[PDB]
Amino acid sequence: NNYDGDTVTFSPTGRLFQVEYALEAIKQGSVTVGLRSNTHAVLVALKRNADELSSYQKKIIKCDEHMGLSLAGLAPDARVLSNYLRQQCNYSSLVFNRKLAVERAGHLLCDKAQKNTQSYGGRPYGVGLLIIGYDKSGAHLLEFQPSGNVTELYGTAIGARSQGAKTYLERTLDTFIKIDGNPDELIKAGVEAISQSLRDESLTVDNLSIAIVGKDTPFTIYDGEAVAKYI
Amino acid sequence: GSRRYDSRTTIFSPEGRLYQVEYALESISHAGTAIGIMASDGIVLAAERKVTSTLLEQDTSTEKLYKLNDKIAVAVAGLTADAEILINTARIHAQNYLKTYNEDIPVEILVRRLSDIKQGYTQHGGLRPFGVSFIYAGYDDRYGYQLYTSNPSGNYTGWKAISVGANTSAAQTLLQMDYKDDMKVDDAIELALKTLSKTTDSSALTYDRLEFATIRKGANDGEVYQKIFKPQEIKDILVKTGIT
Amino acid sequence: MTDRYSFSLTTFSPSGKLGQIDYALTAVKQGVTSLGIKATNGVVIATEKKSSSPLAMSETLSKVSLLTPDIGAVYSGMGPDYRVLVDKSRKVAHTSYKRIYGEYPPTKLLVSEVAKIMQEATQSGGVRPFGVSLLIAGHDEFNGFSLYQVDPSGSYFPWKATAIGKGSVAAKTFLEKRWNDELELEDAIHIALLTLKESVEGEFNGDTIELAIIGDENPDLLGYTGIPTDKGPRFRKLTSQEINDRLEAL
Amino acid sequence: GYDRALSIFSPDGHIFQVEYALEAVKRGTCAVGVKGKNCVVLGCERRSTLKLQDTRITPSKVSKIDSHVVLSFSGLNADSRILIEKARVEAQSHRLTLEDPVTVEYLTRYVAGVQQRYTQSGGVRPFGVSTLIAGFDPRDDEPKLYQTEPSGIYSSWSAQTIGRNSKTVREFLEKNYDRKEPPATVEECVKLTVRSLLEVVQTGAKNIEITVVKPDSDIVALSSEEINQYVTQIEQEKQE
Amino acid sequence: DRGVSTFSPEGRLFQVEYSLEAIKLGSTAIGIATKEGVVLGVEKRATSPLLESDSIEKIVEIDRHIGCAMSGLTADARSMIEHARTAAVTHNLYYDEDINVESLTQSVCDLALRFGELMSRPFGVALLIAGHDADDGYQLFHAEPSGTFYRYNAKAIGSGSEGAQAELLNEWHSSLTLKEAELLVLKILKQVMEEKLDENNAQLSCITKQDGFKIYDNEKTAELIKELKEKEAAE
Amino acid sequence: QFNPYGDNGGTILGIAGEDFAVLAGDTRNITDYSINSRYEPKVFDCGDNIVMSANGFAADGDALVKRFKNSVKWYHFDHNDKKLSINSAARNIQHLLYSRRFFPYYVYNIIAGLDEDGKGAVYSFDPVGSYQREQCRAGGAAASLIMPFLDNQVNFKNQYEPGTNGKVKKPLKYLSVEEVIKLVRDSFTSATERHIQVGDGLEILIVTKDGVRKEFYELKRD
Amino acid sequence: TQQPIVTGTSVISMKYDNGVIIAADNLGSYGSLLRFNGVERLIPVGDNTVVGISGDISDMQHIERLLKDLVTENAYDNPLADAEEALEPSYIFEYLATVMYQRRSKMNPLWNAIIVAGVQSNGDQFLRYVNLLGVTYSSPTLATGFGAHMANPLLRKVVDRESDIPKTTVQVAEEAIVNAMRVLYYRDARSSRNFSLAIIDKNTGLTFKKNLQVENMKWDFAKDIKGYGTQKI
Amino acid sequence: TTTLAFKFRHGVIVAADSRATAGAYIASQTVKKVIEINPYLLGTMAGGAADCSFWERLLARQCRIYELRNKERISVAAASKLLANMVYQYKGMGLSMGTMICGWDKRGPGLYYVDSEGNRISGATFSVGSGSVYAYGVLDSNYKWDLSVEDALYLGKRSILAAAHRDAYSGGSVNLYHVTEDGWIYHGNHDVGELFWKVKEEEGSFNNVIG
Ligand SMILES: *[B]([O])([O])[C]([C][C]([C])[C])[N]C(=O)[C]([C]C1=[C][C]=[C][C]=[C]1)[N]C(=O)C1=[C]N=[C][C]=N1
Ligand SMILES: [Mg+2]
Repeated sequence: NNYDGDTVTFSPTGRLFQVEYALEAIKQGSVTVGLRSNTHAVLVALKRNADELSSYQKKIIKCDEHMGLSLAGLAPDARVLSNYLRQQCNYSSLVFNRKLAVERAGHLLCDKAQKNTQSYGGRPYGVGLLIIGYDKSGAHLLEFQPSGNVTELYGTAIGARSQGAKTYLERTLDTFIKIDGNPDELIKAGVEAISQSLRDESLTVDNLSIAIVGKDTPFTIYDGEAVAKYI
Repeated sequence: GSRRYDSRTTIFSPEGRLYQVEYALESISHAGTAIGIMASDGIVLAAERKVTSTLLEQDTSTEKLYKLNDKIAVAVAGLTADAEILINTARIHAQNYLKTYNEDIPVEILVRRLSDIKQGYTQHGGLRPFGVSFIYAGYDDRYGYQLYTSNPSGNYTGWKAISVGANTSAAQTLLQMDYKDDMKVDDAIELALKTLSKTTDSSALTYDRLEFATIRKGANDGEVYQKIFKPQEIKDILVKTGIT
Repeated sequence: MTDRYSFSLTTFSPSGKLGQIDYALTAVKQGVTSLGIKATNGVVIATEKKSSSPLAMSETLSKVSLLTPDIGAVYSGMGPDYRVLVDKSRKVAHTSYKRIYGEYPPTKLLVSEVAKIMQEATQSGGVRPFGVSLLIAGHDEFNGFSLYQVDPSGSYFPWKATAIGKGSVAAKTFLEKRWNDELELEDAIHIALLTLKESVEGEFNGDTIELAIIGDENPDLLGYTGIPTDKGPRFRKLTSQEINDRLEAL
Repeated sequence: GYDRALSIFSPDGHIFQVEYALEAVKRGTCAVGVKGKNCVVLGCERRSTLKLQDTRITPSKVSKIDSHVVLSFSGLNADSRILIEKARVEAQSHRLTLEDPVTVEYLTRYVAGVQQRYTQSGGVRPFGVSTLIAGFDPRDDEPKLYQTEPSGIYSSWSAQTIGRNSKTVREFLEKNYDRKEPPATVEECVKLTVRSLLEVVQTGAKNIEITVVKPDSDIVALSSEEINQYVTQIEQEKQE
Repeated sequence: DRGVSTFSPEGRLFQVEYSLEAIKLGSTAIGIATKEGVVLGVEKRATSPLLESDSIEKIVEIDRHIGCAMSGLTADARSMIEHARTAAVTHNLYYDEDINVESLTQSVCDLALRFGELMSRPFGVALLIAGHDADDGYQLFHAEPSGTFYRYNAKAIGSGSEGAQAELLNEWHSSLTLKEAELLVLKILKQVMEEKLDENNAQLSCITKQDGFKIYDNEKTAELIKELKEKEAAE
Repeated sequence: QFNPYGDNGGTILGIAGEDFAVLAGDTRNITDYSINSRYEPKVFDCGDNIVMSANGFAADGDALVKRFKNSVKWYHFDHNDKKLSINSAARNIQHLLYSRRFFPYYVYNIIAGLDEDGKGAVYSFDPVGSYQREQCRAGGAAASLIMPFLDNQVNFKNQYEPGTNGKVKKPLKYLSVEEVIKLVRDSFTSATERHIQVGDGLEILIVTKDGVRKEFYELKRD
Repeated sequence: TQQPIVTGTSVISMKYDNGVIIAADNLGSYGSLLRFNGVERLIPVGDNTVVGISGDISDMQHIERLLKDLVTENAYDNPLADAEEALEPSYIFEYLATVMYQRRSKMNPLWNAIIVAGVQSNGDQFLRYVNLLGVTYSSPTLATGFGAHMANPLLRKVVDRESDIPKTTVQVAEEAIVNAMRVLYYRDARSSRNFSLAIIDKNTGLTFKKNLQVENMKWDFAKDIKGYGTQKI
Repeated sequence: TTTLAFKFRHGVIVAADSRATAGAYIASQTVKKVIEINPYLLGTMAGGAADCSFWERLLARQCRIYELRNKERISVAAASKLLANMVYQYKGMGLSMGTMICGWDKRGPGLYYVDSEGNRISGATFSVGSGSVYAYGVLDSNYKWDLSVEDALYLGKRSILAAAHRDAYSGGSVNLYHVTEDGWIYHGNHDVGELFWKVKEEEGSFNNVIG
């Protein structure tokens, strides 16, 4: 109200409204799902178009051979944060000959987002990210909020109508975690999860976007006729 | 943050005016009247000190008339402190020019430089403008005797006769009436003092309430002399012209 | 962090007034009375030592300050602002004059430098004007004795005699009747004490009054002998006893 | 440094500071530009509220940017000096680095770019100035006349006016100026420029300035008497 | 007042949304992509008849294989074009090849959100970036001041955009020829323009693999306008 | 005084075929008269069917390769996983080298792969970025020993057809990969005999449309 | 640019079937003066890596502090700091190699020659060299300074190529290293009798031996050597 | 290195050898010392291969953005000046360049000599490199304005041959270019070994050499 003009101002109840408004931009964004087993980690994203003549906005970005994310909200802010992850992954490789741990990648994103929430002049990031990766401690899935909060999860979903997919994963928890050494079945569970967030529209060939990473699987993105198999 | 307290000194009004420049001009309109008159054989600078005291040391005092170099002088109307900042900058510019080209700075070039500084404070920096209006009286070998004025907007114009400060409307009408092109310095001296005597807010015009100066070729042969009048000399010229 | 106040805090109002300068002048009006009188062979500056508590040692608080050996200063208004201005005034006298010309500045030029500092606080970003008016008395070879007033705007005026602060209007009237161009220094000190008594309520003695002069050279206060041209400081602060002696012949 | 964003969008998609800068131009004295078959004429209004002026030394309204290009303006006078100085510096910088003088189109594009830069830079306000830039390209006999404005947009004109009462003189030019047959001579071009200013000026005495620019760096400013002869002939034909 | 980079309660940047309103006031620009090339067309919209219309430059070359049309505060586009040209030529310097249309568009869009308290406000102009490369063929992009860019088969921006976009919805198909696209842009421009469409107040351009980016002459466009009138009168 | 440069010896050789390309180099690393390693790889698979070797000062060679591999990675990120062509890589490498014009990478670099028409390609670089496409090129310590042999046996220089006596040249018939590898092995075996910094081992990287293959051969260890 | 003041001589090392061995004497020389006799030049990093350093001792102490800080920093927000995400020999080496090359590129080097010896997560042996110029190389045997000239020839007789590593036991490898240290004491004028030895095995872990001495020396034949040619008495 | 260029009636001829040397060792014999800046502009290379290559390719990129901005091809004078000002920044730093900028613009055929010292000279005839001194003899003796394209191409070719023969650091092959108002035209690569014997026989020159 009077305390939402900038990010440097707490409200009387201890809330940061500019951060909450940035969080709102994520809810307007298209749905994206993340889930993992012990061997693989999968991202599934519903891409959004402007109209029938337009293309479908890309949702998934590769950060390294063993790591990448899906976005929901302001796409340019995802480009900035993903560029930062690319650099950090790359600094780890060039200096330490070491693949960046997914947990440490989350800690870096948290700290970068935080600086924008405590200083005058700047603004919070207006995007939510789901980071997947396979490192020395196996498969991982992270959820990033521009408040700075990063959370490691078995599965999750962000964007519009994401509560439906999140409930499904909460039921299926015991099943999909056990899908080891079977990439196609893990993707099926992800495609079935994101389907719980659909209304009116359905999953078409240029609508669906899938990504996977695992034990002997580099981070690869599937679009177009490559995902027709899963429709 | 800090934005909350920013007055925004360099913005347009909806009518396309600069707020701070207009308000600075309002300040200057309450300052003591300064008059400049240009003649064929010299220039006169006359100015009124503001409500003085008997205990003010006049002979060592200077609030209106300042020397920029040997050829150029200025009359001030507005904040004296603001004027001294600019005056020192102008003195430095005149010396820079002299060092570079080994010639005394042409009057207009000095005027343009000061006016450009004033302009900068109206377009960038977020600072208040200088609440000062100058009358420049000077001589060079290109245009001869010249009168200019500048104001907080950084705009400057040339004049045959001009007034700044208080009662300029009344003063300019009186100058426009009695001024002629073939006029001489002694006549211009009389015109300046008569104009002040009629426009002044004081009861009577006396020596202790005035600053006076002339720029004359009345120096031995082809050269120019600046004369900042002393209190006793202002008293004598007031008697000569028949005001006291 | 960073100082993000890069804009002026003093600006022209629609009427042409610079508000913060006027308000600074109001703070000066609330301040304790101080005055200055110029004689033929000297200058005197004086003020009341308004002690905040009787437990406080008022000798440690100096309202009258030496700027150079031949220049002194007194104020009315906010004390802390005065103290920092004195520090800057002392320094600028060296950096912008003594280190260049090998001699101390004349009164008018030191005043000009102090005035400049006060003007800049009236236009620069993220600062308020100084809440003081200064009275600066001094002597130099070519200009003789002089007395200057400096206001929050940075404007300065030379005076034969004047007063600033609480009871300045009454004090200036008192000085107009008593001042003439033939006054000796002792006569000026006498008039200064008479003028100052009118604005003081409580105790009026050498311990509650601070008074200094610019007068003859003091070779006893120089601290060394052997150089004929160095004859000592013209600034001298009168002692508590010296003030009381002149209060008996009052 | 002072970084404040002064020029910003409003809910209806307007940048008010840029639009208020146009109001400053509307207040400024009238300026007009007309290009003939082999010349361009720049006319300028001088407000007669200011007499006792020294016309020798007073800043002239038309400024030479180079020997072959001129610039006139309407709006804040102090602002115009900054644009003119920058334009003059750029003109010499172009000759220095490329060994050719600037084209009129290039010089206009530079000045217009400066104006634009001041509409999305922190801590600065837009220039309250619109300019008319005229001249002839090196080794070319085609007349050039361009206009700029505070927003930074620029364009070429067969004939154009800016400043106060520019709406009226533009109305006059739109019906009087023929594109198929422009003013064939200097006389016809100057006459049409003076005629257009006489719709707005008041008295045809010292209120009208005229500057003729011809090919190959041939630039001259007309005197009071020369202009007064045009003012005389126009009104004598009008009495009919 | 309020921050320049402030979010609204709905989760949108105020300034970005306000710049989009400025773009709606701009003159119409239309782009159509085909397998034979991409066509770009604009409304010139001269404010007066004395304004020499050929000086109105709302269609612009970025490289031989990339063109660009603009709509909105056109003065803001100059630094964007300058950056685009520099980016295209610099990539040719570093990699001895033509730069991908998408990569060029991405480079332009990186400037968009570089505003705060960098430039003081977002750009008040939208761009239609059309081009060709060997990997993805003929392409048309819409670059906004939000930093977002969508690829389009056909797109209209400016004042008559939603009316033109609905018309492009019905008319576009994947087998359009270049000649058919040219007439289609002229048709839709004529429909949304205030003044009557002719060769002087409207401009066409295209990008083909063979000839590269070309702005059409007024004589060439005049014939396409005459060809349009006759085919509409044919039924 | 500190000398920031050194010499790690080594010799490399790039030969371009009609539909293949090879980049060979010895595996010996040295300082002065000492051996550091008998097997220290010097030719690298950099991705996108490009092989690279930066010969001379090992620390500068390792840094350049590392930076080019990095440049390939970011070329994929920035341009939609587009394949970096050999001619584009070559131009990129010039700018890596000239970025240190006033403190050079003290290396002689060679890259090899296939051009956009599928034909074999070799590019050669000087330490400050001047590059050019070549058919045959040796670099490093024993380059002057090997190149004259390749002029004769690859380009058939100073060879004419018998009976004509200098009137008709030997025709430039293309070479197979098996014929090329023979010339590579004989080049290095000969260089090993007369150059002290050449020996221990020989590693060859062959590039075709199918990918990058390796072959290793022992050399004399004295 | 500087000059080394207090210096450490040869560091020697080799691979064997299940791990690596590294050794270095305990001397800090000051030119020809054998000034400091209790200097440890082998510095363990965790339980899987030993960094052996020769050259300038002040720069060694600096590197020692960088490594100590590296361990601290790796443990920050790392629940697997003593397991999967522990520091590897390859990580530690690449970090030092990065630092060394950067320092030489600013014309202000760390005047050292370094050998990083260790065993990786998968049980693979790690042994790599780096110096003040940023030059790096790997070999079955590695040695710095005088060791390169005298020790390598002896150690290469045990492991001449990669295929000899599985055939070499820890007893044979240690015997070769200890013999090499004796030879260096005979022939290096800036060496000491006292030295440290470290073994990093993939089964038995890190064994750090201090206060070792060169023993079984041959000097008796010296009594029979008289004069420099013709002298008989 | 031997490079030359000269203006004449029908444009400008540009010729250069192809040898690169590293001490006494011949590093390469297939060097392109003529640079294609744009289809109407050429640049020669002499001295530092890296320096000449980098700065002239950076020039071509400068000249290209000029065309986009101004809708006009850059002049030879402006192009040569951009290079000269670029290299002047690094004067004394150790750059080694000897170049000619050749083209046809509004003023007709243009030819400027530009080096790392700071010289920028317009002229009808230039030759730069270690073998330039040999080439000038053949040029100055046979150069006319009224030269046919066929004869002009031969003159530039014969002049390189003269230098390639005598100068140890010049040789390999001859690259020829002809610049017209419709753009530059490449006239092939000519092996000096084969070219020498041919010229010896047909012309009668080089009698001192046995063949
Ligand atoms: B030419 O002789 O100037 C020639 C031109 C260059 C563009 C190939 N230069 C060189 O051959 C120089 C050495 C040199 C010889 C004579 C005069 C000046 C310079 N050599 C190189 O540029 C070079 C480049 N890469 C490898 C080896 N040599
Ligand atoms: Mg050998």
